[PDB]
Amino acid sequence: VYSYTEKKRIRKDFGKRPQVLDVPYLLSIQLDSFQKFIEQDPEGQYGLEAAFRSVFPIQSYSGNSELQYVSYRLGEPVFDVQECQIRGVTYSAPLRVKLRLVIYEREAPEGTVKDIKEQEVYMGEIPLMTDNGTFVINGTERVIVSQLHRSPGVFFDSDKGKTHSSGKVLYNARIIPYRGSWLDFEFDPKDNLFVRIDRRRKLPATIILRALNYTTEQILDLFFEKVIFEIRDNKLQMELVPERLRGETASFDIEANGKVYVEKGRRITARHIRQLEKDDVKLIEVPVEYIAGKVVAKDYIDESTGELICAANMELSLDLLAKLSQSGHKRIETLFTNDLDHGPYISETLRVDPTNDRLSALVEIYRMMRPGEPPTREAAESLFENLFFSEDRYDLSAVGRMKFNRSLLREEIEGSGILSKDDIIDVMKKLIDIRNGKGEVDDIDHLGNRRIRSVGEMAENQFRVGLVRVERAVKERLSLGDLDTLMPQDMINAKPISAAVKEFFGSSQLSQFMDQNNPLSEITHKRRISALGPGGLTRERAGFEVRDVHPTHYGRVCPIETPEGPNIGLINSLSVYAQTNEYGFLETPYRKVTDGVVTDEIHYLSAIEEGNYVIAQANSNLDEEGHFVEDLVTCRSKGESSLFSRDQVDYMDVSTQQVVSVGASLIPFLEHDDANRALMGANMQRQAVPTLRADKPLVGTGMERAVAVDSGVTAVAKRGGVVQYVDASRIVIKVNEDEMYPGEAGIDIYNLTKYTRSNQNTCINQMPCVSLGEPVERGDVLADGPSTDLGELALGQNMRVAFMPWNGYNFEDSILVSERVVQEDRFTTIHIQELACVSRDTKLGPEEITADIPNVGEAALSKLDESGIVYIGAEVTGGDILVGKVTPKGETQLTPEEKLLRAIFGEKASDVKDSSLRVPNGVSGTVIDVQVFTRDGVEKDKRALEIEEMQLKQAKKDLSEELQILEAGLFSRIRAVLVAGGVEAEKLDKLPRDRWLELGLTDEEKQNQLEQLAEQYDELKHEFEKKLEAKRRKITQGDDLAPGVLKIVKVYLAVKRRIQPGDKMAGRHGNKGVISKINPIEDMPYDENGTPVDIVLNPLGVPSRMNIGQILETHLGMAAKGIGDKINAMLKQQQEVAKLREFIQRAYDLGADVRQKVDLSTFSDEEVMRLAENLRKGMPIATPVFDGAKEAEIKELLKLGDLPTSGQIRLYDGRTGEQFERPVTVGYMYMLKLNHLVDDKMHARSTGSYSLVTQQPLGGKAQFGGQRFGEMEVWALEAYGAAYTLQEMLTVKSDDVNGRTKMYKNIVDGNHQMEPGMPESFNVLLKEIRSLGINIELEDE
Amino acid sequence: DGSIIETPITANFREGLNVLQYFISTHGARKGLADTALKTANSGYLTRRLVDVAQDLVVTEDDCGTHEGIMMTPVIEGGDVKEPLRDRVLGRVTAEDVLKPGTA
Repeated sequence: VYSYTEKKRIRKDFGKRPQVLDVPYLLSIQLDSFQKFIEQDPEGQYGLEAAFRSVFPIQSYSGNSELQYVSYRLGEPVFDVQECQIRGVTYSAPLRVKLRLVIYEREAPEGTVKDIKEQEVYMGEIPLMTDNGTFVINGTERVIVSQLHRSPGVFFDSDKGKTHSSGKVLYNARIIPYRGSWLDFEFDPKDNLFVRIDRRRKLPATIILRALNYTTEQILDLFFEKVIFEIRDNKLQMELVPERLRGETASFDIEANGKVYVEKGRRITARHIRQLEKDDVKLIEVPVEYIAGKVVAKDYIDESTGELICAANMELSLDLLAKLSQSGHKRIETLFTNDLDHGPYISETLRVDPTNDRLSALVEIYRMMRPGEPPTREAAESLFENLFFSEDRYDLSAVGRMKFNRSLLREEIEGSGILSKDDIIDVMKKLIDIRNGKGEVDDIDHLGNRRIRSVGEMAENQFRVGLVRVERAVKERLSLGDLDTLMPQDMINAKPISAAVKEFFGSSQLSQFMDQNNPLSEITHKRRISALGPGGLTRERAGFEVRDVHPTHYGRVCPIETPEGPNIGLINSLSVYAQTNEYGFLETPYRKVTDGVVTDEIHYLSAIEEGNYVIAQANSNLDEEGHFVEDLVTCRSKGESSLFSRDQVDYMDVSTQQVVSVGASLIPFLEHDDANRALMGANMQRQAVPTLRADKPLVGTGMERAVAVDSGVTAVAKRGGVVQYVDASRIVIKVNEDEMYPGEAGIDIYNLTKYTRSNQNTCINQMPCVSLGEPVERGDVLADGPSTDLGELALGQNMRVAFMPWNGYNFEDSILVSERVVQEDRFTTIHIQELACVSRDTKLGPEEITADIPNVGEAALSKLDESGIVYIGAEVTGGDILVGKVTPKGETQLTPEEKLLRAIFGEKASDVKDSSLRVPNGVSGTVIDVQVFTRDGVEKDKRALEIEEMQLKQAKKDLSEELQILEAGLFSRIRAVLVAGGVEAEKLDKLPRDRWLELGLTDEEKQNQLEQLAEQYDELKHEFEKKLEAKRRKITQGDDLAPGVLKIVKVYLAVKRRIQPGDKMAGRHGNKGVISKINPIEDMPYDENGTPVDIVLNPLGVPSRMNIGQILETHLGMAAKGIGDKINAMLKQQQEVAKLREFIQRAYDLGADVRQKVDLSTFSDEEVMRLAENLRKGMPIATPVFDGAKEAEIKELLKLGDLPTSGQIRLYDGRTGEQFERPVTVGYMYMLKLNHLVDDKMHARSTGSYSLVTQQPLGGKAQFGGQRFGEMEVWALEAYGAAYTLQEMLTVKSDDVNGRTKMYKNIVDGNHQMEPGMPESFNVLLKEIRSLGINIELEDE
Repeated sequence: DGSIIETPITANFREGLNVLQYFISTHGARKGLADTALKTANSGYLTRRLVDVAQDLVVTEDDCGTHEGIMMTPVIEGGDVKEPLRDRVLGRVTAEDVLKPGTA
C-alpha cells in the first residue's frame, strides 16, 4: 500500500536488519547553524547576539559616557537569487543594532538619572539562505564548509622521542583557545620542568608559579605530599598513608602490614597503588636504599649533645643517620624523588630560575615579546594577563570551559569562558603526574574531543574579534563629546562590515564555489567536514593528523567521502544519520534494551558514550517466544569490536548507513569493494552531469528518492490536496477544511526553475510530474529536475555492459560506447556559461559598442543587435561576436614615399582590431539570456528595455491567472459556508460580488459566519495590491560599477556539450575512465538474446582494482532492466490481465531474505499498470549498504531477465557471427558522464598572448597561453642529445621576440631554419641581477 | 602505525565484507594512499637536485688511459645468486686480462 504519486513509481528494498528510523533532511550544519547565528535567543551564548553581549554596553574607560545595547536585527533586502546571478551581486541584507545612552545627576542628589536616549544604527551585512539550504554570492553558490578542530581549553600530548642530544622523550600540557594567544608546559632537554609563554623561547616552569603568586612551601602544599621518617627501639622506620607508594625505582626489598611488598628491580610506578589501599599500611621499615636520595624538608638537631645534624634542602648520609640514631628529636620531613609519584622537577627547577617574585615573573615576560625595549612597569603585567583575560585576546565559549574542566576531571558545572589565575595549577599537576603512567594522552581524535564548527559558528568566530580590533574611531571619540547632547551613533563607519561579511561566504578560507556538478554533490557539499584552518592545518603544513582515520569515525564520519591525491582526508562528509550535541561532539542513533531484549525504544548517543555502554553490532537476531537466536552477540565500543553472551548488552546500531555519507550511501555492494575504489565511487557519482535523456539507478540503496528531495530538486506536496493547474514552470493545488487555515483561500503553489549559470557551468532546469485533477498526499512528488526520472534520482543512464577486453580501446577503465548512444543523443550534457564586457568612464563618460570589423571574418558578425549584441534564441559557435567592443588601430606614418597602398588606393575604411567579445574556438550552443547595466541615474539601454517587456510578459500574464486562482479559492469558501444551508447558492456563483449583499441564509449563526467573511474580504485582497512592479525595477535597477565604469554588458550560452571521445565516464563502483572510441552497433559484442551490447570495459584491469561491486551492479542491473524490456514486449500482445499482473507483480513479489515488500496484491489492477511506464526504464531497487541483495538473490531475481543465471553468457561478435572460447561476464550497469570535459579543453596554440614582464608567452586557457616545457621535459632532450629541438623551445618558440617572429615566417624563406637573436628571459635576468646589486657581463671565443 | 592487527578478514570478495572488515581495512588503505600521495616528494625533489650534480657526463672520449677498474661480481650475498654475471656485466668493458680455470 503506497501513495498517489507512487501509483507511477515504487522502489524494491531487499535488506535484513531492524531499522526503526530513516533519512533526516541532510542539510542541518548549514540550516540550524544559520538560524542560531542570526536568532534573538533570550539566554544563550552563541551567534551575533552573543558577540554584541560580549562587548556592549561599552561603559567608557574615560568614565563620562556609555554606548549601551539591546539586540541585533536583519531587514531591508533588495536583490533576490535571480538578480544575484543575472546582475550577480551577493544575496545579502543589512545588520542593524539597537543602541542606547544614559547620563546621571551632574547637579543634584535625589533623582539619580537625568538623560536617556535610544535608537538603531547600521553595523554590517549578512548573506541570505534558501529552503534548499544554499546561498548566492558573486553570480555563484559560494558556500561555507564546516570545520573539525581540537576542542578549545587545554590538551595533554606526548612528544615521546623527537630529536636533539638525547632523542628527547617528552610529555606536555598545551593551551588552545577558541579565540586568543597561547601557553605551553613541558620539559627541557636536560629534564627541568619548562614552559613556552605564547609558544616563544624557553622559560623555567617556576616563573608562572611566581606570577600566579605562590612561595616555595605553598608550591610544596599545592603539588607534594611530604615523606616522613623515624628511628625506634633498634631500627630506622618510615611513616605512611596507604597510597604513598607510586614511583619508586626499587633497587630494594620490603615487607609491610604482614607480607612482602617490594623486591629488587620492580619499579613501583603508580599502576602499583592498587597493592596498598586495600591493606591499610601506615608504617614501613626499609634498606638504606630508601633513606638517602630523599632531601630533608626542614632543619634538624641533636639534644644528646646540644647541636645540629642538618639543614633544609639537604641529603641523608651514613654519618647523618648515625647522628639521627642519637638525636633525641627522632623525626624527619622529606621530599618525593621517585619520579611521577610526585615529579621532583618542580623542587629542582625552583633552583634553576633567575626570577624571584611576581614583578620579575612579568618583566621577564615583557622581554620575551620586546627584546631591547624598557619594561614599562604596569604594561609588564598587562602584556601577560591580557594573554588570557583581555576584551579581544581570549575566549573558550562555555563549550571550551566545559572541555577544560572535563580534561581536568573537575566537578564544577560552574565557571567562565576566560581561565582563572588558579585553574592553571591543575594543568601543571597533570604534567607533573602523567610522565610515565598515572594517566596518558588526552584521547585527541575522539569525535567528542575533536569538535565540529558549523557554518554559523565559523561566522560567529569573526564577530568575536572584529568588534574588538576595528571600532577605533568610535572607541576614541566616545571619550570627548558632551553626550548629554550627542548620541549612541555619531562616529560609526559603515564601509568594512558590508564586504567583510557579504564575502565571508565568497572569498573566505572555507567558502569555495559549491560542487554544483549534480544534486548529490551539492547535497553532500552542504555537510562537508574540513580538517583545515585555525583549529586544524593545511594540505601542505600538515602530516597525517589531517588525512588518516581513527575508530570513533564509526556511525559519524565516513572515511571514503573525500577528494583524492594529496587532498586525501583533508575534507570529509557527515554520515546520513549523524548529528551533534550542544558541544559539537558527534552522535549516532541506537536501539536500546528493556526487561531482556534490544527493543525499538530508539535513542541517540555521543562518541564518548559509544566508549561507555555495550552496543551490539548489526549482525544480531531475534527469536520465537524467547529472546535472541544470536547466542554470542557480537558487540562494539569506541569503534573497536567484541563477542559477548545475551546477558551483557545495553544497545545496538539502528542501521548500517548510519556509518555512511551521501555519495558512499548510494553504492549497493560495498560488501564486495576495496576502500581505494569505494573512494572513487564516492566521487564519480559527484563528478557526473545532467544529460538530455536522463535515466534512474535501477539497482540501488533507497537513497535514490531521499537525494531527489534533500535539496528540493524534486517539488514535493508540503501540504497536499488536489492538483489545479500544471505548466512547464508553474504548479498550483487546492486544499480542504481538514487543514485549511482560519482565513485562507485553500491553496498551495509549487512553481519551478528554468535555465541559469552554475559553479561548474552546468545547466539548471525543472519540469512537472503531475496533472490537472490528481489527488496527492502530504509527501507526494510534483516535479523533476536536472538529474531525475519522473519522481526518483537519475545522475546518468543505464547501459548494457560486456566485461571483456575489446580491439584495444578499453585497457584501463577506459570505455567503448555504441553509435546507438549518439543516435539516441545520450550522454550529451547541457551547460550554461557567462561572458561579459564594459564601457569605461571616459572624460565625456561613455565608450563605444558596435559591429564594424570590415574584411576580417564577416559571417562571424551576422547575428547582432543595433548595440552589437546577439539575440536570445540564436545559435552561436566557435567565433561569433557576443558584445561589440570594437577598437580602431592607427599606423599613421603616411609620408610621400611610405603611403604604400591604403591611404590613397583602396580599403579606405576602418582597420578595427578583432577585439569585440567572441565565442571561444571550441564552444557551441544557444544564446539564452542578455543584459546591460549602468549607474542608476541613466535609465537602462534599449536592449535591456526590450528585455524588461520580455520579463514583464511573464508576471503580467501569471498575476492575471493568480488573481483568478486566488478568488476561485477564497469565494469558494464563502460559497461553501452558504451551501451549508442556503443550498440555492449556485444562483450566486454567477454574479458580481457586490450583489451577494441582497441575501440571507437561515435563523441560525451560519448567517453571521457569512456576514463576518463578507466584512473580512475587502481587507484580505490587499495582498495582491502591489505585485507587478516588485519585479520590474530590479531589471531597470542600476548599480554603481566604481569610478572607471559607466556601463557593463552580458551574454549567456546554453553550450550543448555532446557525446564525444576523450570525454570521461564512470559507474557507481569506482570504474572511471575516458571514452576511447564510438563503435557501430555491430562493431561490438552481442548476447544470447541475439542483440548487441551498448558499452565494453576491460576486466583484465579489475584484479588490480580489488573491487567486485561493479560486477554485482552489472548482474543485478541485468535483472532490473530485463524486467522493463520484457514489459515493453508484454504490453503489446497483453495475453490476459492476470498475465500482465503475473510478470509486473512477480518482479516485486520474488524474494526470500527481506524486511520490505512492494506487495502489489495490496494495490489494484490499474495501479499495477500506471506503474508499468516507469518499469520500462527498469525495476527500481533498494539495499542499505552492508544489508544487501547478495549473489544468491541476484541468481533468483535473474529469472525475469531469463538470460543465464551465471551472469556469464555465450557472447558473440556483430562483425563476424562468431561465439567466443568461453562464456563471458555481461549485464546492464548504471553509468555516468563526468565534468572533466575534453569538450571545454581543446587548448592548442600557434602564437597569441605574451607576458610584457618577460616577453615569454602568457599561460592559461583564460589567457589563450603557451604551455610549460618544464625542467623535467628538458632532461629528456638533454638525455636524448637533442639540442636543436631543445634550443627551439628556449628561444624561437618563447621569450626571444626576434627568434619567434623570424622562425614563424621562415616558411616564406622556404629555408625553414632558426634565426634566433636573444632569449629575453635571460636578458631580463642580466638586469634583475644588476638591480639586486650584482655586476654581470660577457666575453668572446 | 604500519604494524599488523589481531583482527583478520577470514572472508574473500565473493563471501563478502561486513562494516567492521571494511572499516578496519580502510585505515590501512588511507595510510597507504596518503603515503602514496606524499612520499613521492621525498624522491622528486631529490631527483631535481640530483641532475644539477649529474649532468656533465656526455660521451666525449674513448679510453681515458685509466688502466685500473672495480672488481665487480655477480650479486652473491654469500649464500644466494640474486644476479648472475650477465646482467651486471651487460656491455661494460674489462680492466684486466681475466682468466679462471675450471671447465674450459
